[PDB]
Amino acid sequence: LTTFSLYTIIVLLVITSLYTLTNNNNKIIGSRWLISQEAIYDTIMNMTKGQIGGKNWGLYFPMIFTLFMFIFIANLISMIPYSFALSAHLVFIISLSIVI
Amino acid sequence: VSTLIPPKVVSSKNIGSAPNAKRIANVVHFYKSLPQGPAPAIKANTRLARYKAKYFDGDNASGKPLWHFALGIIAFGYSMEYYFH
Repeated sequence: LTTFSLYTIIVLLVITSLYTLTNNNNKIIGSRWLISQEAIYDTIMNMTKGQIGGKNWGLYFPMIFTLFMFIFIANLISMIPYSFALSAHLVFIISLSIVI
Repeated sequence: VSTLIPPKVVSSKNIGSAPNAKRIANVVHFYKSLPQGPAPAIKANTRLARYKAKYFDGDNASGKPLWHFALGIIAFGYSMEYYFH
């Protein structure tokens, strides 16, 4: 179909695996891979508690988290020597920035 | 003489002691939990949960599932190069 459409699917499939095949058993200790997604959670918790630091810091934390993870994953896609980023379609990134 | 003394009536010790709250908590909290807990996800049955079992276990921090998952994407665009050209 459309390469851009295909790459939106790949991103979704990567992100699901980070809380399924990384979040293994829902341990109260936390899986070795899942320690990363604890750290991301906490360093952005403490960052937007720093930056905005209201009672609405956590209220705008999901948006600030999916803007993190989107860019974090799409520069794994950009490391693939034949798969080309969604972010490399600049029109999506710039449009998103103006919208926000 | 006086036979009035602390021991005869005691009922302050049987509620006033602090570990009672913890005691009655942990008879409810524990009586049926597993004595360990089970291992990080390894099979959900789909014929790729077996792939997870060898490489992408929670206990594995080894780079193998990453390599495998990466290599899939390399195969896609490389063939598509030959599909467009």
